[PDB]
Amino acid sequence: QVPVTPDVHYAVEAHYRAEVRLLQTGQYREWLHGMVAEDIHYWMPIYEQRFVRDRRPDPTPDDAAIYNDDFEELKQRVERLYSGQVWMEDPPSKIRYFVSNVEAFEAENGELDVLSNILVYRNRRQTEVTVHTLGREDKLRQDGNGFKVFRRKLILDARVTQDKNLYFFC
Amino acid sequence: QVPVTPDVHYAVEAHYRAEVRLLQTGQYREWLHGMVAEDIHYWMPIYEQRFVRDRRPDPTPDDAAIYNDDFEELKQRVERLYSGQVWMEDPPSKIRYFVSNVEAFEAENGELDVLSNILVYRNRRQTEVTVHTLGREDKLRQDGNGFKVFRRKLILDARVTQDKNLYFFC
Amino acid sequence: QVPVTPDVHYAVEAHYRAEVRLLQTGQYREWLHGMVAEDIHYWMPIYEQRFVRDRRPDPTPDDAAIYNDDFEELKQRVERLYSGQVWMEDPPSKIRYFVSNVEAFEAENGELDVLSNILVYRNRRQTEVTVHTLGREDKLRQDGNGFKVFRRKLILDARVTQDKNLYFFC
Amino acid sequence: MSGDTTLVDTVNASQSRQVFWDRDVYDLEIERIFSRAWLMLGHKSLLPKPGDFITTYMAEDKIILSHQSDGTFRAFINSCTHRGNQICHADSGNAKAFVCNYHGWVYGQDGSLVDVPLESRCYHNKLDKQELAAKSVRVETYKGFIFGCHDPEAPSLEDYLGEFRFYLDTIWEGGGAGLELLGPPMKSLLHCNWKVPVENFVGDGYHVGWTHAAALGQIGGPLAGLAGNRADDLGLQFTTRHGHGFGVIDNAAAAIHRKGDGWNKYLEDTRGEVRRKFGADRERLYVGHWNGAIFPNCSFLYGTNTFKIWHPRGPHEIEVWTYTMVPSDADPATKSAIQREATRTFGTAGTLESDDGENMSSATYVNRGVITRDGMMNSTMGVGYEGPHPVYPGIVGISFIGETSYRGFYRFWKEMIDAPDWASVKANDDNWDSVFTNRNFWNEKLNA
Amino acid sequence: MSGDTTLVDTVNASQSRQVFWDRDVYDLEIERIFSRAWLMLGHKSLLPKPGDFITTYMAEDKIILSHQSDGTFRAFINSCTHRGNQICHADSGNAKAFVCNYHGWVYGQDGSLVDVPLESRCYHNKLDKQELAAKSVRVETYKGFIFGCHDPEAPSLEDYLGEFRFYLDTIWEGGGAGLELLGPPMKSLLHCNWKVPVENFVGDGYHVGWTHAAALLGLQFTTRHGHGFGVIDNAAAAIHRKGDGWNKYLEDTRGEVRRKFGADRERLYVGHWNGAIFPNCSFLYGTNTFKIWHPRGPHEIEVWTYTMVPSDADPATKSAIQREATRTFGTAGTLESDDGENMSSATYVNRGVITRDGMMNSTMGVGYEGPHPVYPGIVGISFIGETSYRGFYRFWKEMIDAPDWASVKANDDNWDSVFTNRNFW
Amino acid sequence: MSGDTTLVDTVNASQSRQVFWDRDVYDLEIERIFSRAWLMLGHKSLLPKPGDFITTYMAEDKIILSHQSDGTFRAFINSCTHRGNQICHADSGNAKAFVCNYHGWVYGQDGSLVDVPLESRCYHNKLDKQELAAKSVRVETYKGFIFGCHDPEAPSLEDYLGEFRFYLDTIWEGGGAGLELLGPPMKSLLHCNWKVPVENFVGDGYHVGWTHAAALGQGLQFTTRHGHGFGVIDNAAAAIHRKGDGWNKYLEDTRGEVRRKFGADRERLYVGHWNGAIFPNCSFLYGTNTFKIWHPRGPHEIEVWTYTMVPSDADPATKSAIQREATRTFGTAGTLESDDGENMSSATYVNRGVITRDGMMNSTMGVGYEGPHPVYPGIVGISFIGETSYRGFYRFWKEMIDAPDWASVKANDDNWDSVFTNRNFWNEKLNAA
Ligand code: FES
Ligand code: FES
Ligand code: FES
Ligand SMILES: [Fe+3]
Ligand SMILES: [Fe+3]
Ligand SMILES: [Fe+3]
Repeated sequence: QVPVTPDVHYAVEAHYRAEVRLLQTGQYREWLHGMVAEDIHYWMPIYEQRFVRDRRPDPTPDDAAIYNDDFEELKQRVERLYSGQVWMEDPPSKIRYFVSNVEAFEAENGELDVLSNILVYRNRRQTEVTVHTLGREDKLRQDGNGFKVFRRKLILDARVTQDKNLYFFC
Repeated sequence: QVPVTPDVHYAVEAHYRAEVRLLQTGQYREWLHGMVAEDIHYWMPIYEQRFVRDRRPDPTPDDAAIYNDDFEELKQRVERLYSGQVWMEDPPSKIRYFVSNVEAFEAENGELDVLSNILVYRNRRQTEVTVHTLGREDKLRQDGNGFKVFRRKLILDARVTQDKNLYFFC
Repeated sequence: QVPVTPDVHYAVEAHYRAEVRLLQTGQYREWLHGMVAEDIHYWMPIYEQRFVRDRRPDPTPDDAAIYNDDFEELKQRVERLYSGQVWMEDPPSKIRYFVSNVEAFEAENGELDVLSNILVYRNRRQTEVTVHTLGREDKLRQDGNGFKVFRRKLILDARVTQDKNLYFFC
Repeated sequence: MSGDTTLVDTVNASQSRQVFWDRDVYDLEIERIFSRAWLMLGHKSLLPKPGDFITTYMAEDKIILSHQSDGTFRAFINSCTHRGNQICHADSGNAKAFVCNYHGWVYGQDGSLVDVPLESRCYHNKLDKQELAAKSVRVETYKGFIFGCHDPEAPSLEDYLGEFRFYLDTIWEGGGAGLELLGPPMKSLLHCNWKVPVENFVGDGYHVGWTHAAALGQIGGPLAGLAGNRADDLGLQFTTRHGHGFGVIDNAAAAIHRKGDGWNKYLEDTRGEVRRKFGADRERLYVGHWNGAIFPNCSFLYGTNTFKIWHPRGPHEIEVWTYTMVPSDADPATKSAIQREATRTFGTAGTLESDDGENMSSATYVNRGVITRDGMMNSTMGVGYEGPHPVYPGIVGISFIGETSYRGFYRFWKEMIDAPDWASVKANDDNWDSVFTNRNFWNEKLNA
Repeated sequence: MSGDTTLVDTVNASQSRQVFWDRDVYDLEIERIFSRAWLMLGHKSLLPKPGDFITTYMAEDKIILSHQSDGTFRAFINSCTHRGNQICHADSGNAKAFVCNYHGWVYGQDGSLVDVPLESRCYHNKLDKQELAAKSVRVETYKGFIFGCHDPEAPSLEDYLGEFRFYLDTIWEGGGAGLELLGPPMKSLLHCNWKVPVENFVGDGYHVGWTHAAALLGLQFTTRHGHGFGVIDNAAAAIHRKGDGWNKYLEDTRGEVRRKFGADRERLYVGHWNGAIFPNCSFLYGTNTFKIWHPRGPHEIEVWTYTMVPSDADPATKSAIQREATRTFGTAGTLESDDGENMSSATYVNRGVITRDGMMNSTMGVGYEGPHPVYPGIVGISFIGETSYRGFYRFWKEMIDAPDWASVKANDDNWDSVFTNRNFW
Repeated sequence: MSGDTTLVDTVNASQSRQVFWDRDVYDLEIERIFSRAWLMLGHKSLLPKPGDFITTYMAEDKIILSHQSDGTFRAFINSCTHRGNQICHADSGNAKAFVCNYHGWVYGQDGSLVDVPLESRCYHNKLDKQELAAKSVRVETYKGFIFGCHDPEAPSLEDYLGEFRFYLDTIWEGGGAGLELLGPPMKSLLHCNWKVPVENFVGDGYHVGWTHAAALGQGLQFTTRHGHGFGVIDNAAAAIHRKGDGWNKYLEDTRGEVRRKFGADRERLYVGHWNGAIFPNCSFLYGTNTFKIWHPRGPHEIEVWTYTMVPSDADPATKSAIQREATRTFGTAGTLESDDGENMSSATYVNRGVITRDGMMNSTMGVGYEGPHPVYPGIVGISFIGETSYRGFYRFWKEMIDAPDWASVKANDDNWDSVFTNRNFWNEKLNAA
């Protein structure tokens, strides 16, 4: 695939930084409506530990996944956070994302295929801290002013999740 | 607010990289005199865990903070490290900063408001390792082909600090 | 030393992102032959905890190091992973690299001296997770169009490694 | 260790905070529960063909579970009898043999030692492989679900389920080809005692309207009536001799399924056969939403169709595995749809399950303080509003909201903890429910 | 486990390394010190209006501390009596009720179980709420400072402070409206035994000149209930800088202290104190940091750091004292950051059994101390010495040896006998 | 436990899983092995000049090891006798004194408390410093290697090595100026019981062809009265060096002298590849030349320090080459070492489950194909691949665990090898043959 120009690469990183800011500040409605396309597939597959010899195909959207959502399903996930009855988020927790290795490639009709590494640090209550690392494989389309994501696949590094939940967006 | 142009963004990131290098190499005097404005307010407020229904204002510079310094006070913090009587720093420790999500915006009089995420990895002695994540909110002004910070607000992610101290600059 | 132009900096960071992608996806052959020069010195010195008063020089390539390799020795290290008898890698582990603070400088003869911070997150089996932070000091040369590393020095932050091994490339 | 522990009070329906905290209690549990009871390993569906296998836990022990050539299932301890190295690191696969990669000892599908490198040359054919099998575990199956047990003195799996089979037949056999499990499982660690989530699923209808107020709001439907725990009987609670229990919300099986219609169609299409095979009183259950557990540590929601096993990791931690239940004869899109809906609500990023994590962990870690820990936990809700029922076996509590199933769970916990062996448990088979003193409860209820 | 432990040698003045390390000893401290004594909770200034509350610790137990409608203060264990869920996760606020968010049981400001969802329809009004209050904790206050105690047989707070009140009245009541606390507190974890920081603040003037070489004429005191401090004369700043509100405050009020408490207490009012209230509250008077060291087992603590300020000081003066106290003794303190390794290292060396087999010395200035004609308790000459260590460990050992408060009180009249130089003063 | 533990079956040749897992077992090893045996501290070459020191561990205890003015070596507990602070935080360096940075107490190169700040003003010269020295550790050396011991009733270091000296002499004294250690050491944590890597090095030729299969695709066994053992692959010392060259040559130029000094049957071993261990927790490969000490951190973790062995009279380029090759194969990123990590950790942690833990581990390979040898002292097993050295390791492990003091161990000096019942094994073999 053809790497994007440095100017488009700039634009994609700036998009991802804005996305991170919205999500770190609980602006989830602004993120969903402004940065996620109505035809989104938001997907976090379950990968099992298989021997190299195992010839089975990798997970598809038809198979087990932690997230496997369209727009309305993401909206429900987002809207639940605006209830004042999410006890675990009162007082609120903290999240901080470190996005690196953004590589963007030209697709058709001005769409882009984009890869990134993500490191997620989560803090809550008094001494709770959890950390996650993932890869992210996005398809983006331009939404002057900006981008919207319409395919997002999230690849977790840990087989057993060391956190009470994975209830955060990437 | 208006994001800076790609060229100014580059310049800000380069400045932050150089800042990190100085701080990682014990060039604290160089950092302070080269990169910090004399009108600096360097501030790391204490944020308590409050219910959302709590209508009290966020901390001000009049309130509790782990750092709440002007230039002379920072200078004293720096000069302590040059005393040769810093036993915890003999042998010296290691520190490594991962800065990401640099977002710079146009303020007035050609100043910049700049947001960034920081992950700080500290190592000392044989097996000691501590990790901190913070939001940084700066105001920078130009300085003869670089910048100087004149307001620095550091927002720690953890309510209870899991380290012997927070004696490092950001 | 003189910092590279913004356009050269972009090129060096693009190179590093591609290198990370090869190393994350098990393309070790592709990395070695496409991104490492035949005259490589790949070096990870062992640093001891020494008093400030200590006058001994820092380690040289003649002294202890975890890695102290030329091209052929790296190739051996790479080729071992293709043997199909690395039991620890069946099923395979995960690795993800967070590279930041890339600063490149004009050297002699069109070569580049490049500094960077690396955070390496490793996961394997069910619940194993290990993390390393290092400084990296490279000499790169043009390999039109792209780069090859001909000197690579890796500076580990921790005196006692909290991992079963250091068997990953940087 | 007294023979009549005060850790659980079955007269006043309360349990000591020590049960969520104390290490000595936990070690006794490992000995008198986890090393004695039948534990959930999975389902034939997870290893459906000869040679298929999965790795799983039984409490803190790793096992390999393998579909034999003859079509039977066997399990053994996942540790080499040479120097003890874990034999198999894959989650699943197909294998005729399992190789220890330290020195290359080879185990067959039943844990027998079949080959050692250099047996002739270096062992001088003097090693007798017959005595060196990896430790076997008893495996029995019920409607395709596979359980394991370490105690040769345990009753059969079918007798251990006992009168709970009345209920499980309703759903696991059902009106079609029966339920099965779909993996791969989610796995996560949670800083809680294993009993906090188990008691939550076995018996805790009360929390749903409070804890899951926000999620119920987004979902709508029948279950939203529960939100806020406000003065608006819904259903029933059940408990049995070996601690198994559940609560049921009438007519609500598919209530969380937003999209969701293949599963509801499946129920409507098969309920007539449940009435034929199992009666109208079990048809009622077939279309209801259950939260249940199979003692000690398997929990499930029937309807929502999440299925969990809570593996202890010491008194203050667990590792929970989450599968989906689906009808084996449901169409591919219905199976995938059930899986999406169960995972969105009760997976690791569950819209309901995410609310539960602090409830579980907090109720555990509060007891780090000695003053906090010196106290009892209450499970008296609805005591006396339950008893033996003329149609439903076991003990039945009126209403969906109550603590009948907590009472039955902890009554059996105490019985196991006090019993030096299975014989001692069996000795009290007839009187297990004497602590449920309202014997006339249902005679009055059903003719009022 | 005897009524005469060899872990502390009071003859002699040394202590076994095991007191910093052994789990069994820790568990005994929890029983015989933390479950027995009055522990520092905070100050009225932290919850000054009806309904205001804070969450805090008493050793390893979490409590809610609440300003009642009638101006009294009550505390209760922060754990629901249904399935044990922590009730309140806010650091502070104002609340007429505390709701457990697992099933929604509602606790009053005194921990009474006031309401339960569906009490009528679902519990059938058979739940006896009177029996299910969150466990109360006895609360007493002294000069606005709020203490808590678990033992119904303990002396009053004022008797537990006892003769230390002579010293506390000087600074806590003082010459104006008295001292109060300013939060929110810093909180951090430190891998040390709780006694290392405490012995450091109670009695350790010796390290100051070595440990705190950068940045840059007294007595020591100990009492019956372990409370102690060292004072450096004329130094109640001396990190605040001459003309500021704090300085002006001491000058405008020391006349009152001389009138109210005499000239011998005017001397201490303008001195710099490093002190401890037994077991685990420490403070610097002058610098005005105030710390409570919550144990987290034998090898870790969580320390909470507040500022002491006069209640009638103007806002700028309160803020200024806060900024100087935090810059020197906060989590990034220019002095406090130097002490971290001293604390942790004196703890973790004891990981090895050979190392752990030994005694630690606190003999400095033995015999240069005794009872005093003006100052109550035991008073050691000079600021640098280990008088306060000796009084601290003596009472540590008495408490560990005694099965109950009665057996402590039995030895009231003979407490200072280990200070043999009776005519030193 | 008792005086005759069932944790090890010497008959039978099996050990209870509990020995990799149980805390009570570990604590008793701390009392009766680590607090009683001679433990490897390093080599004179690591601190070659007066005032030179290193910091190191004896099991969980931190020590300072100092080259004294008089050219002898002392060691002492790296903890201050005021409030217990660790005194020295440097890996290595030169010092005429060790200052505790809490209050400033000053310690001599032998651990004596030589000075305290304000001794006169504040202490009123009433402090008895001679009573306050940092706790000394017995130090003895053998062929430049430095050992420490906590037990005053313990035998001499050379008695402790005893008959294993016959073999160590071959390599440590050798045909040149002898071997020494090259640092700084690599250090890492590994989540295993300390006995898994020790038994692997002492006796495990068997795993090499399986575990280290990837890397490879590129003799005899000995045990002794005090647990020490090794396996040897004839004519193989450099086999795992990628380059020749300096080492290969060093052997040839020095072998003749080994033959003269030590005999042709020690020369056979001088040119063999050894995997060996010095009881309890020092291991090494002769040939490859890695040198490891496995410091326990409780029953389920170690910290391993890895040095390089080099001829002390080799030239800088040869020492460098051996270091590179020894590190590339057995360092923290070792092309062979990296393969062993899961073997070690897994064998320990499977025993977290009580059902798994209830079992014995088998070390019977070659039982009976071993016994007293004509030439070679101790017990000798035929072939490089077998488990003779495991058997001798665990026999002495059991002997130490049963014994309440060194006297009780010395009581059994003449009886130690009874368990190897094939007394006439080697005669029969050599007469055949
Ligand atoms: S441990 Fe399994 S073959 Fe040796
Ligand atoms: S645990 Fe508090 S209301 Fe149930
Ligand atoms: S602890 Fe070493 S001098 Fe005080
Ligand atoms: Fe729930
Ligand atoms: Fe200090
Ligand atoms: Fe090996």
